[PDB]
Amino acid sequence: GVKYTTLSNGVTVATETNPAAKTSSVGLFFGAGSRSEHSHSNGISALTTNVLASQSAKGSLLTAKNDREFNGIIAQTTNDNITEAGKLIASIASNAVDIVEKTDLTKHKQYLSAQASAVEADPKSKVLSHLYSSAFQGYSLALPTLGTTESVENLENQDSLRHLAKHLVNNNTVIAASGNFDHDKLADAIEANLKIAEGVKPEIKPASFLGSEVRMRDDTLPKAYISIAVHGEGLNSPNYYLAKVAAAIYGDFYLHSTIAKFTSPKLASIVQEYNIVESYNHYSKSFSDTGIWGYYAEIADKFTVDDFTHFSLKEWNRLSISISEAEVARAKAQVKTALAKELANSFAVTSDIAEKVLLVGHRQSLREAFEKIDAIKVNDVKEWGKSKVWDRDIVISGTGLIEDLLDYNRNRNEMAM
Amino acid sequence: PHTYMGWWGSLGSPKQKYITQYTISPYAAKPLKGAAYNAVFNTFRRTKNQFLYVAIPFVVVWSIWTRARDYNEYLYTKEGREELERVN
Repeated sequence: GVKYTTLSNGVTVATETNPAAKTSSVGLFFGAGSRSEHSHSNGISALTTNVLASQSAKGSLLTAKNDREFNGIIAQTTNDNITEAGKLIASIASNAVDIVEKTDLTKHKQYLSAQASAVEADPKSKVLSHLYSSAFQGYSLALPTLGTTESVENLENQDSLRHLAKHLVNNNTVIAASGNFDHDKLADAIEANLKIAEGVKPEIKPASFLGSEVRMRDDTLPKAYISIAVHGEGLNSPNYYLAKVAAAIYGDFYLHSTIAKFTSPKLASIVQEYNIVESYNHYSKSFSDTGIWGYYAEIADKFTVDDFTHFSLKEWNRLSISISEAEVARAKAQVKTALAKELANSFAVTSDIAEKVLLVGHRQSLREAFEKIDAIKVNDVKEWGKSKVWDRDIVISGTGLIEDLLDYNRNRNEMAM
Repeated sequence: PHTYMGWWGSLGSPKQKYITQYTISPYAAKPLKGAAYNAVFNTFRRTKNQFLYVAIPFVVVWSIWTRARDYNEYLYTKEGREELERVN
């Protein structure tokens, strides 16, 4: 029941209503993440959402969804209480400016700054967060999704109120839902309670990929954390699933897992000849129009970072040459399962349906995605590999024990032979 | 092997956690950004800074050499013949 409803105003209510859903959630999203911020006001999108999500809930679970592109509040409740959750967020949104005007941001700013620092403490999130920025340095997409401590500390109610009035508008806002409930009852409940100001959809600020390396050599950490990625296909790109399939070819790995010695990806067998890497993760992060395709890796040995990058990048070369049908068949199946896994929780699908409805304007159910992935031949992957991987610029990030990570030229040269 | 230089994993450098490095893929950068300005302004700056240390010793040595060469030439010309006999 993916059906959509457009209110008297231009707000679209998209609901993935489905029986046998364990719990139901509703969330109002407006397409203004760190993408639509600038360094002086960075993190305002997260701060304003946290304030709204901090409002008292009538037994519902208000949580804030913060992302590079989109941002909104999500309420999760039992299927019988969904209508109350819907009326709740409309009350939160209609009173958004009034709530923010009187709200004291000091406590929320501490929470947001604490979040951002905690992101920096975790090496993976730091590496990924730096990676995304280094690729898009100079554009708004480089801004951290939750902002930075110094940027947040300068935020004031005026900054957010300007932000909400710019972005929290009918054309730039969507309502998402999922669970076992009647779509019409939710839509009627929202219409009778949601009152928001009209406005034009803010133009999405452009961003362009720039191959670069950002090194945060941190010799006190026990392991070396690195990520290397290229300009992968983003949303609304015909290769969006193809990029995911390519990533699943190399898949994941964790040296201390029972599956390590028996996992399919070629790179997994290669790295164990010397226990080169403890864990690595191939991913295809996709934004509204830009995506980053690559891997994240944690190396627990100072002397094997260069060995890993050499072998991992050498394996990337096989995308354009000698890629096996078995791998593509494996990657197609693995992505399909991973795609379906993401959409299990009603909360997860509510976030997903909001993302697509905002950033691409239409959504594909698992039926369509499976029909697309199933049609991916080996050749299509190889053409994609040559287009997006072979001799294409890489962006490199790394924080711990980076001393062995050879400089950019060495790694980049491995991308072609 | 307490070599004061090790391999890449441990080059013997001390802990340097709080420093960050930044570079752009050469596939994205200019090769000749500073070539024109550098070859003139920067080269002249280096030459001017290092000049005195080359000039002063060179002036001293070349002055001594010129004095010696001129004296020898005078000796081997006719007007110096007698002194060539006197010195030898």
